[PDB]
Amino acid sequence: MDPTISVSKGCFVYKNGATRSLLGKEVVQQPFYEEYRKAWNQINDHIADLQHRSYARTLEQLVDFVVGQAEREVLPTAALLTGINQPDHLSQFTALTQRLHAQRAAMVCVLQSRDCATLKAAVETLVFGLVEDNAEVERLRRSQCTMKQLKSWYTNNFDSERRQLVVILPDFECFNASVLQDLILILSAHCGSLPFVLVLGVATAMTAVHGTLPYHVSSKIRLRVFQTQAAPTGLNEVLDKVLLSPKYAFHLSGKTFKFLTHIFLYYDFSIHGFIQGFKYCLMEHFFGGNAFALCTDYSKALGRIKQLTHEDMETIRRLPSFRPYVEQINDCKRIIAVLTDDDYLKKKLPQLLRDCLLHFLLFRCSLEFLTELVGDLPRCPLGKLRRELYVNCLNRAIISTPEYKECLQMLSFLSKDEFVAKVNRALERTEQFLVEEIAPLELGEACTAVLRPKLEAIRLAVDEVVKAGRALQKTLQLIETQIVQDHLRALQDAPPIHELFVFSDIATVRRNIIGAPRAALHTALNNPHFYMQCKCCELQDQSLLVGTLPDLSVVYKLHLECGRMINLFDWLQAFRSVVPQIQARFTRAVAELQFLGYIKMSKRKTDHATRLTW
Amino acid sequence: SQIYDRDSFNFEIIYARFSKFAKVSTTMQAVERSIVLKAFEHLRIAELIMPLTVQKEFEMHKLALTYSQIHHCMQRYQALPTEVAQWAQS
Amino acid sequence: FVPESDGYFHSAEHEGSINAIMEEYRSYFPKWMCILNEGFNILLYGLGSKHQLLQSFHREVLHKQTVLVVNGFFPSLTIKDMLDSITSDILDAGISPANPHEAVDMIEEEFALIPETHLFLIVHNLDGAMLRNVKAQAILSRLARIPNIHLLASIDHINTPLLWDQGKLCSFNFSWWDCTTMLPYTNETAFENSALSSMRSVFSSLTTNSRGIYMLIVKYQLKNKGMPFRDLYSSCREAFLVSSDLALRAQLTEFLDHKLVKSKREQLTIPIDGALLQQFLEEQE
Amino acid sequence: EDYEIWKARMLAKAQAK
Amino acid sequence: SLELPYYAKFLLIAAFLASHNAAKQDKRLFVKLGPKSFSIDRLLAIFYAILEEKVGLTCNLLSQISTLVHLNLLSFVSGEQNIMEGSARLQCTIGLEFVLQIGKVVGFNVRQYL
DNA sequence: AGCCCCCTCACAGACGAGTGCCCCGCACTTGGA
DNA sequence: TCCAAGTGCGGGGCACTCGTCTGTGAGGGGGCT
Repeated sequence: MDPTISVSKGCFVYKNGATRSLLGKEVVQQPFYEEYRKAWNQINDHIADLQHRSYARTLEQLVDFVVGQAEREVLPTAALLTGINQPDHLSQFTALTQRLHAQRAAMVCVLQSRDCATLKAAVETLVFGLVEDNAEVERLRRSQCTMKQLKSWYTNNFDSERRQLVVILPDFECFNASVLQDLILILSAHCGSLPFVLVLGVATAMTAVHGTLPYHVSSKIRLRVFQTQAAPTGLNEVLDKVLLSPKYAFHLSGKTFKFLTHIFLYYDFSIHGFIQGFKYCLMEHFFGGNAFALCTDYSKALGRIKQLTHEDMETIRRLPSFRPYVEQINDCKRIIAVLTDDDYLKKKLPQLLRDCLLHFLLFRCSLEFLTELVGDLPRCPLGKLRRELYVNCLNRAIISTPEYKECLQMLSFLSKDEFVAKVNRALERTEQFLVEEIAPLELGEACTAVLRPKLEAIRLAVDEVVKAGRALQKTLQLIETQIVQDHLRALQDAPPIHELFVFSDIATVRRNIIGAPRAALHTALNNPHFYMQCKCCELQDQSLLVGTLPDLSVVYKLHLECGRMINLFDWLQAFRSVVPQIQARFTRAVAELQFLGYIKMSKRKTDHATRLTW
Repeated sequence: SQIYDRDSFNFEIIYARFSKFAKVSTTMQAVERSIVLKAFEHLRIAELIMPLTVQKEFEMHKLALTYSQIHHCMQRYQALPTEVAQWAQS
Repeated sequence: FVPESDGYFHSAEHEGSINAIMEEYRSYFPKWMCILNEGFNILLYGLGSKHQLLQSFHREVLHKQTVLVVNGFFPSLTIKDMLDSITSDILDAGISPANPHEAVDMIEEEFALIPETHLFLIVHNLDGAMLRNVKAQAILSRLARIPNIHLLASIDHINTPLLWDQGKLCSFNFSWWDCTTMLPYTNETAFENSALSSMRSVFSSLTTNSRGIYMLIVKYQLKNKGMPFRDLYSSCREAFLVSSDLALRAQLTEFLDHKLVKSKREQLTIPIDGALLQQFLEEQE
Repeated sequence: EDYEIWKARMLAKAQAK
Repeated sequence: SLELPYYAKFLLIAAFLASHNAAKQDKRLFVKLGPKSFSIDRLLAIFYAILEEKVGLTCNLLSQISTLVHLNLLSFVSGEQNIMEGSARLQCTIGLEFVLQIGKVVGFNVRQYL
């Protein structure tokens, strides 16, 4: 219809100076983009460092295996028991490649399953990968990529020095069976002349390896199993060392934390998707204006306070927790001063920012103390790890919950020796957390000066229960008033401008990360009044079938009530009874409903339809 | 093949008929499914069993021997135990 | 939306509101630029036709950058055409190789050398006619992974994510937006992916001997309510309609090619009923 | 309650004192 | 010791129940000679029958179906080029002891529905 | 009173000849050097 | 006296294509407790 859409071409090029940041200077000089980029770079470097420290032990074991095979017929292979998330783990092999080019120990070729449909293509990919790895470390066509040229090249170059030939198979399950068996027989035929080491990337278990390898193929295999750590362990490591770290100013809420952990633990064991979801949360939080650039460290917070414009005051006054700051003051002159004059609030702001930072630091410290107090208990109602206690104490007031009363019941029944051991371990862990990580942080001396005399009061309570039944309730109420009531408040008991740090917008993130096409199609095919906001298409119930609806909705509500095989003529008569041109409208609506995959035409039968839903 | 008159067989049917004997054999008592599956693969690669041309344990097959060759194999085998020779004749 | 299993086992103001919907969707474009800058891609999954929305995003925003519009609803496009277009028309590096994954490796290697040359591509109907295989989605997911190539795409089918595994869904860094318009599918259904009058029109073009042969077939079909070749051959040789066997075989071959006779081994059935054939027979009296 | 209505209500309440 | 997500475990035992049962036996159980063949709508119906949680049909669930296919825990016995149209057939290729292990670590007894 | 079991017939798959098309090597070669 | 890269053209790999062939899933038809 349009001059852009044609009947011959499928692609259209708009090349403007192509040879062989999208945003300009307007967005990059704004402070919120710089603080977002800085926070995301910090968090990404931290999670990358944690992944390297997780992988380095079995990486060193693989390098020791390859070098021990080099210091030495069947070929030595090494099944690397990785998880079900293969594109989460491929960078693992990448790091191993650099280690094999650290000591000049071996030559690395990565055989992907997509480039190995046949045996001929797999052999060409292997020889081309080894030769171009040689050409990259220090062009032939793919027609002359055979094992004869590889043996001539290896006799020409590396005989004078043994350099191993490592063949990495990252996706072992996705390979063809016959191509894999012929490739293993080819690599086992050439041993003695070319030193081959084979590693694998098996995801499921070793039973798949022993099932897909026959008797004659496994007769020439000397495999050794290596096990990498699991994906929920990596989730708990990332969630306890990065997202609950006190040195970042951006805090997630309880709802978004539960939503992201639900996506991980229920749908896919991918650290990559969790990281991109947290990045989208960080982006949608920081892109709320230049006033949201204050969610950083304290000196830069004071600088951005002294940098703010006029509308930033009017967008930090729109927060729903700013009104508990206004209504709770009995003054009037201060109300006039902070509502309009745009500078009295600019002077009152840094005390509120410092109160928010102190509240989050003391929240993390009291959460560490509470999870050491609760984790040693049997049956663990409040949660074993730190993250479920984080969700349960941010989502509501924890003392009003029945699970805290169940924890108090199961905790108050305990004898004095295990009780004093638990509280001594709790004080040791809390002071260890206070001096090992809190002290090098900015504005961390004030948090230690708040918590530590209270902790010494708890220590005198521990000595008082050492020298002593009725002191136990005194110690428990002292825990409740000194740790849980003042420093473990819910999100509604927060400091008044905590929306600058806590990200609570969950609906837009939930609808822009989790994708529901079928829900939108079903909603727009039941009632278009949800979308068009028209005043003749409204429905009290979603099956009333009002005649002035859009044309696809009537056809949907007509075939929705019938059975599997839909006759077309009574369909057309029903559409003519609800509402030349009407036959063309019915033909267009049937074509639109077939294009979306809701019905289809029958092949054995003429003038009927088969519906594809249920 | 003698009972079903040259019908196609499987790994599960032959393994069930073998485990009906192995539980009372008193010399092949505790052999798993893995070693029997590897022995079935060893029969499959020497072309004493041919495919009818799905998983490997449910693919149909054909016996590529006459019965006189098996009857002579029972006579020329060295150190054949008594239970296997009793099971072969009946 | 939670579907139930039981159904499987037992088996004007509209234009003003549409323009308001389109303006409220056109308010999203700098947010889409800020999302596309940070590594994500854009996916639209609404009800109506999203051709005009992506065309408006290309016109009003990306009127200077490199843009590869891919009409995925085209019924005869290939992955070779798109990859050869990226290889030769943007990069100017000759034709791509015939194996497509080597072409994607070539595109990755030539895009690694040139930073800050951002290529956009706007796939209308990512689940189109010739994009429903797994290989095309694997190639598109390898193309969308590159930090220079940015991707906008539309989704229309209801069974689309059945062919995206976790690798293709972590490669596609999608951001699912609900651009539900109410425009009808006028461009996606006009292509090739979606009697008696033709009989009279072809019959008015035949010669008189073809008229006699077709009327003999019609008379046998209306008498016996499919005829073998020998009865038609004798009925045509009695009335001097054909000279030999190959003349009648060429007439029946032209009948099969113009879709008037159905031959099944060699019985000849006209695929119509008796009432329309009876009115067609009395039309020639 | 909207922001502008509550703002005008607090401003009229505090300007009267 | 093979770690799977929750809904991937439920999809795997629903594919086992679809392959180990006849088509005519599904109407008596869910209304409230190897493995048989089934289509994806049968798998989704059995999953939503045995789930008793009633979650929505998002992208991640059908992505879990596709990555169970690509993990060689399911297969494509036929079709496999019209997967979106619905004429593609699946086939579950696991045993009984892994199904019972998954049902023990979840809490869903598979010995009732057989 | 809806349900239980065979029939069968055009899709599904294979397959097999077989034939045309497109990439690719490769000498030509030529105006230039 | 030669020569660097376009280039013109043959040849082989591959992909469609027409015909054959056979299982077969579900719509259809005949009996049922």
